[PDB]
Amino acid sequence: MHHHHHHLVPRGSVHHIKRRDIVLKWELGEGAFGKVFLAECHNLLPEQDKMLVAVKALKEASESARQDFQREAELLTMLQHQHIVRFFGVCTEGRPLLMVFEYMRHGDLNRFLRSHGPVAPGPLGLGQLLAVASQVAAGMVYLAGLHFVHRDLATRNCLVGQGLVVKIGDFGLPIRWMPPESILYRKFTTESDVWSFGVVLWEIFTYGKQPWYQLSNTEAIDCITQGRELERPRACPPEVYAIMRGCWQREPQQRHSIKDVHARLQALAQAPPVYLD
Ligand SMILES: CC(C)n1cc(C(=O)c2cncc(NC(=O)Cc3ccc(Cl)cc3)c2)c2c(N)ncnc21
Repeated sequence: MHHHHHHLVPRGSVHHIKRRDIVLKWELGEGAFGKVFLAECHNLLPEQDKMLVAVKALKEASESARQDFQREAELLTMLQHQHIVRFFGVCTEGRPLLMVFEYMRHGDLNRFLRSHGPVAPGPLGLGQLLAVASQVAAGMVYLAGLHFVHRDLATRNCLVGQGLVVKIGDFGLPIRWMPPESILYRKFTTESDVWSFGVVLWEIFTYGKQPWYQLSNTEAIDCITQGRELERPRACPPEVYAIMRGCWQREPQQRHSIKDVHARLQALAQAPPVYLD
């Protein structure tokens, strides 16, 4: 499960939160082992009595999943960046086991894009789409620097918070986002993450449409293995499509580096290009 992160050896122990300091409110979602709740957390930060957090409750007992829980918590404790979901610690007193994250009020980025298509409501402008893209790229520059391979970068795995701050997480194969070497050989690297970033850029510029939406799962696997490229979105300026194409080079060693992709997006976000579909 976390075997691919073995080279990452944690420095310190995970933060422990007392069960009575977590007050569950309501479910935010489920899927992967298992439910996610909005909660209030007491005594976490010294200046604030209580604050909102998202709490993931582990389903299994198990005791193989308990070892996977401790390993995951030690790895998440290492991830400290403005654009990576903030992990606050665990609650291991009794059952279920809990993981606690900073709450991101606007929820997942895929749903956010779909709801703000063609917080201030309405369609997101070019400047805003570039700001979202730049933030996800910043998080990916941080992960590459740590030699952390994400393996499932997609807008459904990003969160939106107050002031449109975007952070990367992993909420639980994502074939449509994968390059040919990941589909065929299960090779997951910094370079397959940059390819998925190019697909995330395509999702952002299509307001959250599924990649290869015109194709079945089988047809999409075949089209990616054959080397067909995703079409340029209508809302995408030429400068941004060039970034996507750089991420999608068939040869992994020819793909643009995430540092350069992020620097290009920063430049465009601080501009933006004069483009109208
Ligand atoms: C969309 C809804 C349901 N939602 C999920 C929230 C979570 O934060 C969350 C839920 N379950 C598991 C995790 N675990 C990770 O993200 C692990 C991880 C972190 C970083 C990297 Cl690089 C890789 C892997 C986190 C959340 C939230 N915080 N606020 C609002 N909605 C949330």
